[PDB]
Order: sequence, then structure tokens, then C-alpha cells
Amino acid sequence: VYKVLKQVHPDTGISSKAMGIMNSFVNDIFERIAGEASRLAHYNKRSTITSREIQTAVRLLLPGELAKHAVSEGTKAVTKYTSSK
Amino acid sequence: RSRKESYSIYVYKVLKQVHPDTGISSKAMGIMNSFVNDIFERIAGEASRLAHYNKRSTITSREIQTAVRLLLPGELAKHAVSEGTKAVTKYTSSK
Amino acid sequence: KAKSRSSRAGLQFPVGRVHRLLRKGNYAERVGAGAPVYLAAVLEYLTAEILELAGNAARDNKKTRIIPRHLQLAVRNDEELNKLLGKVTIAQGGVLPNIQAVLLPK
Amino acid sequence: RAKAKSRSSRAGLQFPVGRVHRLLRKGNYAERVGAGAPVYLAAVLEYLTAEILELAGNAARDNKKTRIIPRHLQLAVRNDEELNKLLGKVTIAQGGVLPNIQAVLLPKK
Amino acid sequence: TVALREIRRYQKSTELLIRKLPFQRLVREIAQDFKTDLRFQSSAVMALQEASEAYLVGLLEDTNLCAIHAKRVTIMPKDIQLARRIRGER
Amino acid sequence: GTVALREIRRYQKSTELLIRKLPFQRLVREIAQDFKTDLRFQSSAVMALQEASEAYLVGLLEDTNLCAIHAKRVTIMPKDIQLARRIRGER
Amino acid sequence: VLRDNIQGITKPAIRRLARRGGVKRISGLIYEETRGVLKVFLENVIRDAVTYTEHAKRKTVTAMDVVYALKRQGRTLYGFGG
Amino acid sequence: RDNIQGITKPAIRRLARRGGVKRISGLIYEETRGVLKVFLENVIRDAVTYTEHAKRKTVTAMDVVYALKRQGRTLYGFGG
DNA sequence: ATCAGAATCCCGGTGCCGAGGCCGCTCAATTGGTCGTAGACAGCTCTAGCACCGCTTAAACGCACGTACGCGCTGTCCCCCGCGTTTTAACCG
Repeated sequence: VYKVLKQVHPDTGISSKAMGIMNSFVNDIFERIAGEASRLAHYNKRSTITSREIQTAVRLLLPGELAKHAVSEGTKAVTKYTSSK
Repeated sequence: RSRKESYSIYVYKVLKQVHPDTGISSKAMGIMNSFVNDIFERIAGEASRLAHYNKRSTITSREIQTAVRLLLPGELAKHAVSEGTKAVTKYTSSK
Repeated sequence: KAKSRSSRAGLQFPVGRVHRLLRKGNYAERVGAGAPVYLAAVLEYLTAEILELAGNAARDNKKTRIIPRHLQLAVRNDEELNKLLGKVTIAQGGVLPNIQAVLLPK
Repeated sequence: RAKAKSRSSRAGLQFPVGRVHRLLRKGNYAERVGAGAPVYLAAVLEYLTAEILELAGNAARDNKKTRIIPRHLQLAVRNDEELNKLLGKVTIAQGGVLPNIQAVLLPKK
Repeated sequence: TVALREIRRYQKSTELLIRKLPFQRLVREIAQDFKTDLRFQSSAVMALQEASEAYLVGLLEDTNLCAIHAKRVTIMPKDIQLARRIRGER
Repeated sequence: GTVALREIRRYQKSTELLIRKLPFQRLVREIAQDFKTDLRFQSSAVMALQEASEAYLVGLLEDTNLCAIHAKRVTIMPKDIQLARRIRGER
Repeated sequence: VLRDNIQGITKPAIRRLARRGGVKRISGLIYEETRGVLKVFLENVIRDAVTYTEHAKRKTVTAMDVVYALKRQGRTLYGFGG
Repeated sequence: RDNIQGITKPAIRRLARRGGVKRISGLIYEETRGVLKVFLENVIRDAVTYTEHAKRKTVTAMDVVYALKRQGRTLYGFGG
């Protein structure tokens, strides 16, 4: 946190109120995604959150085109993660 | 698992205990089954939410009572909590 | 025979049906157990309330059959029930049999 | 010696995976959680935060201010129609909207 | 004068005025247009047509309520936009 | 009514609170005691509640104003709020 | 034709249900926007509902998935399944 | 008394001067005030229950956030 | 269309109190082995999924005459806006 923002925009300051605002925002987003994944696991009788659970929850959450691009980037990133060392 | 579980049959049993002559229609039967399943999932989600938030890695009685209080209006849930506390104490005391 | 909790607890609603979820769903390592009876009682009493409200609504039209139209009428006559499901509308709702002055003639 | 690294970084991310993984396990949702799924969550969260911060920064530069404020965040949210579709259930302090005023408010002559 | 008769008749009946086969066909076409070769349940189609029917009758009741509020019966597209904007889905 | 739209624009740019310490404070304090006495409220939380209340008020009043434009020219009425609330589902 | 059925959905039925809703007259500019936004809403509903079903490695869209998708959308309706 | 006067007339007039409404009325202020009591009472009651489950009797920022998330229309407060 | 007036939009100086940032630490993040366990893929039962058909016609679509109302102008009065002045209280400390 904050390190990434200074890398991409060194000339923009930010108050702690905004940092708390985005912290609560990501808290709510994580809570909603985790709850939706848990419900999807209950519906399909699952005791382990795998890639498909979170992928379906993410595509369900954001709109289609951006979700498709995001999961494509995630696929290329996870192939890079598993292939490199 | 192959047997299609339905939850309207329990409502039917209570209905037969009260007024077995009259009853519900097929579409209405589907409606109450969907309502029962939706309320069932909502209270499960409420328990999950409370358990996550308060770092509550358990759920005995207070947690689900708070879930009932959150789900339902204040006065009706308070009366339900009172009879539920009495029932759970009686059940533990009886054995 | 086989001593199930239904007769001992005196409740027709299924007891371990929730236990199924708790066990196979593996929600936590400390979940439910006592939760079943609690939610079962709450659902039973709410279903009794809804059954009473639907029965009261049905008799207003001198008819003794249950239709989701009458469920919508009973719900929409309740402001608290409206606030519970304000972002919801049930099909076949239509309009009420009482007609306002705007539509009737002079 | 083994290299104990943050598993998001090996996937090209920056958000630490440990806190969200611990929240998932301790949250009473499921006692077993895979490794790839919190990595996907971290990647999605990083991309969304970077996108909203970049759009807010561009709007702020258009707004003739060097630093971010909640008003610029509101304008950034209201600028994209899809963000109004999805993030319309949440607003931020002193909300705003594009000039959708009509021409019937002013007294007629 | 026949408006009274129609109101009484439509209060006495509740038949689904949107037909299952055209809406089924529309759903099949649109679904296969987005993602090809996927099946759709008949019960899901019936539920979706019920949802659309409820949505439109609620929207039109709101439109009528806004009409009579502004001492009118016929309505303009602005009321529909109004209802969607207060609901916030637009 | 014509300078009012200018004031609308002015208050549109404004991004600060209005009644935090002495007022809203006494309000939430009072209501808190009414439910359960001996309660307190974080200053940051107080600010967040005031901003949420004023943002929701802005949105709902904008909705009621656009519903009042349908009644010709410019004038609000109690029935405007009541109707809008019912339509949305709050009432 | 099994394509280009945007004109297929009929306005008379919406008019008749509005008549059932009390409305005694409608306009021509109404359906121009109503049909477009109805098509947009239907597109979004079908998209998220079929997105919901994709989790369980299924090919057919089930009733409970559609009901829970509408529930997530905040415009839910109950039916046979769910 | 001062419970209804906590928010003044020009305060609602400012909220209308930033909320679209160009023409206001006396009864409108009272209605908006009652809606405000309903909203505030709901949130404070939710917070009271949530701070009674953990036996604390005081709300923090996170408490307020969870209380307002229960209303459906969620909000993001300060801190967290 | 055209000039003067009130409010507004951006900028400058100051109080400060919450923001920008240094350091520890400790409770959590990582790495490594087990292996029964739970998700992914081939197969049993069989249900309903995609598309069309015999037959009747209700209803969608296109078109004709006209009325309730869409939209605009006119009268009103009452009921809230504009502004000067006082108090009073909101934010400051």
C-alpha cells in the first residue's frame, strides 16, 4: 500500500482518509466475493475453494468484457507463476 | 442425492395438523419452497458474515440469536430469543 | 427402534437437515450443532405467521383457495413486509379490487 | 536456504496474500482454501485499484489539482457508465453528478 | 365505459399474457448469440418471463402513479426515465 | 429560482461538512441514549454518518425534485416524497 | 428466422398489461426507449444468469441459478426452483 | 423541542440547494426529518445489537461499516 | 442581442491537527513432509434439451374515424423567495 501509488504517480499526494476509504472498499469487495464463493461451494457441494470458484465469482461480479480481459490476464499470470522460478 | 429434496412437505405437515381440508397450488408450492430455501440461505449467510466479522470462529447460540435479531424486526426477534433461551435451557436441563 | 431427535424435541421440522450443510459443506470446524433447532423454530414461527396472514387474506374475497396473487395482496397490505422485500415484486400482482375515484365516473 | 517470498510477487503482483488467506480460513466459510484463488483475488484487487486510481488521477489533472480528493474519486466513478452500474450502490462524501440539469427550472417569460 | 368491464375482467383472471414459445425462442437465440451451444431449462425460461412480466407491471404501475400525480393519464418517456433513475438501475 | 440554480452549482462544488461537533453530535447522542444509555460515537464515525446522511439526502431530494418537474415549473409537495418513497420501496 | 428477433418482442402485450395497470393511453416515443432498455436489461440478465450456471461445469441453465442471479441483481422473483 | 430542531430550516434548505429541490415547503422539512429519524434509528439500533453481541457498548468505525452494510446499500467509512 | 449585478471559481496567507514517515516486534507469512481426503474425468440412469409438426384460431400487425387528453394560454392568491438586521451557535483552541 502507498508504495505502488508513489511508483505510478509520484506527484499526487493522498490523505489517510482516502486510504481508509479504499481499505474499507477492498474489505467490502473481498467480503462479497468470499461470501459468493462460499455460497457457490455450498450449491455445488464443495469443501475447498478452488480456481473455478473465485474465477466464476469474479466474472459474475464485474461486467463481462472487463471480466474476460481480467481472467485472461490472470491465466497468463498464473502460467508465468507456475512456469518460472 | 438423487432424491429431489423439497421443503414444502414440512409446511404441508403443519398445514394438515391445522387445516387439512384446504391447501396450496403447485405454483404456490414452488413459491413457498423458494421462500423457505431463500430464508435458509440468508440465515446461513448471516451466520457466515457475523462469524467472519467478529473473528467468531464458532457459532453456538448467541451468534445465531444475533443473526435472528438482525434478520427480523426488534420486538418479534426479542420474543423469539426469549422462548429460544427457555427452550435451550430446558433441553439442556432435561437430557 | 431408532431414537431420533424429532419425537424427543417435539418438532416436525427436520433437525439434522442443517447438520448436513455443516458436515459436508465444512463451513468451519466449529459451526452449527445447536443452530438447527434455533433456526427451525424461527422458520416454523415465521411460517405460522405467513400462513395466518395468507388465510386471513384469502377469506376477504369469499373464496377458500390459496394463490400467489393473494400472497402479493397480503404482503402489500403490510408496510413492514414491504420494507423487508422492497426491491422485490411477485408476479401476477396486478391491482387491488378496490377502485380509486380517478377511474370511476362522476 | 529456501527463499521465502510473497507468492503474489512471483505472479507479478504486489498485494501480500497472507492476510486475505488468513481471513478466508478464519472467516468460517471453508476450512480448506487453495493457493491459486487468493492469488487471483490479489490480481483482481490490484488491477481494479490501479484502474480507479489512474482514472481518478487523470480526472484530477483535468480538474487542475495535483493531488487526489474524494470529489475527484466521485467524478471518476460517475464518469464511466459501467462503474455507475456496478458501484452505484455506494457513494462517497459530498457526492456529484454530470450536468444533467434541464431548462424548466429557470422562470419562463 | 368498457374500461370498467375490462378492469373487472382483468381482476377476475390472471393468465400470463407473454407467451412461453416466443420468449423461449428469444432467450435461445440471445444465449446462443453470446455463448454458442448451451442448453436452457423450460422452468428457467418460465421464471425469466415471470420476472420480466413482474418488472414491467411494477414499472407501469409506477408510471400510472406518476401520471395521476401530475393530473394526467397518458405518459411521456420522461416518466419511465424518472422511475429508472429513482430506482438507480440506469 | 434562477439564482437558486447558481447556488445549486455552488453547493455542488462544496466538499466540506456543516454541523459536526455541537449539533449532529447531540442528535446521535440523544438517539443512542434512547435505545441504550451510556453510548459514545467516534469522531471519524460521526463524520462518516453525517456525510452518508447528507449524500442520501442529496440523492433522494434530487429524485423528488425531478418528480416535481413533472407537476409543471418548480414546486415541491409532501405527496412528491410519499409517492417517490413508495415507488422506490422505502415507504 | 432464428436470428435478428429484436422486433420479435411485442408492444401490444405491454400495452394490455398497462391497461390492466390502469393506464388508458400510451405514446409512440415511449416504446422507442422502453424496448431498447428492455433489451439491455434482458441482455444483462441472460449474461449474469448464464455466468452463474458456469460454475458447476453444467451446460443447461438451472432454475436456482437464475433465481440467485436475480437475487444478486436486487430484482429477484421466486418461482418453482431455488 | 430541540430534538426536531437539531437540523434547522436553512440546513434542509442547503440540502435542497445541493439536492436539486428549488422550491420547498414547511411540511417537507418535517417529512425529511422523520425519514432521517427512521434511518438514524435503524443504523444506531443495528450498531447497538452488534456492540452487544461482543459486550462492548460502544461502536467503532468497522462496527458502523458492518451496520450500514446490513442495510443493503453499503457504504465505505473512514479508517477500517 | 447587450450592459451591470450577485454569486461563484480559482488563488494567497495562516492555524493546526491529523497526515508523512522511522523503528521495533510479534504475531503472522513461508518453506518442507504426510497422506487421507476431496475435486476433475470416464461411465449408469434417464430427463428433459433443440427443433418441428396436425389443427384451430387469439392475437399481432396494418389501417379508418374521432374523442379524451397533450400541450399551451389565461386568472388567482397564497405562499414561499430576496434582502436587511439580530442573535446564536459551529468550529475553533
